[PDB]
Amino acid sequence: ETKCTLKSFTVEKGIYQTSNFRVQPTESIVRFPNITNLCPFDEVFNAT
Amino acid sequence: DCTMYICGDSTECSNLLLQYGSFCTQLKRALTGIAVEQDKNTQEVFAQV
Repeated sequence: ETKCTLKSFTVEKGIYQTSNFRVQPTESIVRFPNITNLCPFDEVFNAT
Repeated sequence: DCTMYICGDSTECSNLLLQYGSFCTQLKRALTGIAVEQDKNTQEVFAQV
C-alpha cells in the first residue's frame, strides 16, 4: 500500500502516510412509516 | 485526507476524483512539510546542550 501510494517500487527509511481505515459498504436498506389511516374501500366492496 | 474531505464515504464520487488526479497529492506534501518543520523549530531552541 505504501509502495503504490508513492508510485514507486523502492521506499527509503522513514514514516509514511497511506490510505485510511474505513469499512466498505456491505449492503443497503430503506425505511418509511405506515401503521394507521387505512383507506376504507371495504364499504364499497361489502355493499349489497 | 484527500478523498474523505470532499465526498467521504461515497464511492460514486471517488472515481470522479481520479479525473483531477494529482491535485490533492500536492496538498499532502505541502502540509507534511509544515509538520516536519515544527519539530525542528523546537529542537533548535531548547537542545543547545
